[PDB]
Amino acid sequence: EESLDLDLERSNRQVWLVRLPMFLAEKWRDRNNLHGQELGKIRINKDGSKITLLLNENDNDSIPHEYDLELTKKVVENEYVFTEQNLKKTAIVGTVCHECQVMPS
Amino acid sequence: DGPTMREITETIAEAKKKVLDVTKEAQANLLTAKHGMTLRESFEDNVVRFLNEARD
Amino acid sequence: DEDPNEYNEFPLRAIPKEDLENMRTHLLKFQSKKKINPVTDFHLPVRLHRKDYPWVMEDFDGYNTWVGSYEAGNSDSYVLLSVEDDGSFTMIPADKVYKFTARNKYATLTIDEAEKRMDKKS
Amino acid sequence: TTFRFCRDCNNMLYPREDKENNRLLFECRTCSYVEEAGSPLVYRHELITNIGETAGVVQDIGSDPTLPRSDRECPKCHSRENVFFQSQQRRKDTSMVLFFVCLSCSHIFTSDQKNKRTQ
Ligand SMILES: [Zn+2]
Ligand SMILES: [Zn+2]
Repeated sequence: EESLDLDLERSNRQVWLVRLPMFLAEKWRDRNNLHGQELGKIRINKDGSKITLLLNENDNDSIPHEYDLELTKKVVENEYVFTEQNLKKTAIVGTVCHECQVMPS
Repeated sequence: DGPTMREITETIAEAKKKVLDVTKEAQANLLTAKHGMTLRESFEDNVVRFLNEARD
Repeated sequence: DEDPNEYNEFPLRAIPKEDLENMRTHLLKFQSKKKINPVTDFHLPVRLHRKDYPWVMEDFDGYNTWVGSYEAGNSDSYVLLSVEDDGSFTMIPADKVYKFTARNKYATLTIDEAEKRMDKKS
Repeated sequence: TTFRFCRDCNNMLYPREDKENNRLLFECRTCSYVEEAGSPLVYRHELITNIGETAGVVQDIGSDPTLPRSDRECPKCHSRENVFFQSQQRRKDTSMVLFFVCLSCSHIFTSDQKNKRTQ
């Protein structure tokens, strides 16, 4: 579009940044795109905020183990995500509202 | 001699305490350095001097 | 144990393989000290250009410029999680993380002259 | 001392006197920032230091086997369980005063029978 321009963060879209263990990501790659690559689900538990990640049964044969997430602060920093398409257009997609680390299990 | 060895052991024994006594005195900050010497330098001098007085 | 409680769990679409910018989702990070505010009438415009490659970010002239440099990697990696209107989450791997990386400015008509004065010092 | 930085630059602050209202400020030499001073003290030398004596007193201090123990009753919790060391300020002059760290209340007491401390 306008060349060399950046796109639209003004919309204030929020996204989460999550640190994942290398092994888990490796597993995720396995999921088929055709499937839509549903890796598993995220659980939000109350009685305090607890968030965990569990792999889909298809991913591994065993009992799915929950991976606890440690919520973290934004830190004194502003993190924004920008994307570059094949077209090489650049867009300012969203701001990182929350940070989290998925612990290995 | 058997008793000379008892007498020697008890010479070192008393010097060993005399040293602990100056150490306890130095740890309690009551030690008063000799003009032109560290509080520590002054202490080590005493320790070294007692221990030699003893060996002799 | 038994779950007397309720959990809200969302399906996670492990990263869709085919995305237009599947290839590039990047992180642009600014230090809080820089005090960059995206909601600025001034910062309405913004251009991002590769410097020939650090990225160069610039607003309209008269505004600060930032340089973006790439951070080192690790065993763990970051994914961007976005949520669809339907609760489902889609995750995308971060291609690269850049620390920006801007100007000041007040660096014109100086630098080279100051060093020279400093030399007039020794 | 304890000095501040410029919000906006993060660059350090240089003192400027406001000749008119007879007051001290802190200017930034990279931008147009100025802020009034908290204290009148700008520079402190300190030749006869005491900062270094009780350094590296991590709560894990008890986990050092190299450290010696004593049956001295604590001024706070009265516990006869404590590790001890000498002034960690690695100077020649330095006194052989001992610092005892409680294996319960974590309070630092000394053997100094000349003076009374709080560090
Ligand atoms: Zn400044
Ligand atoms: Zn105590």
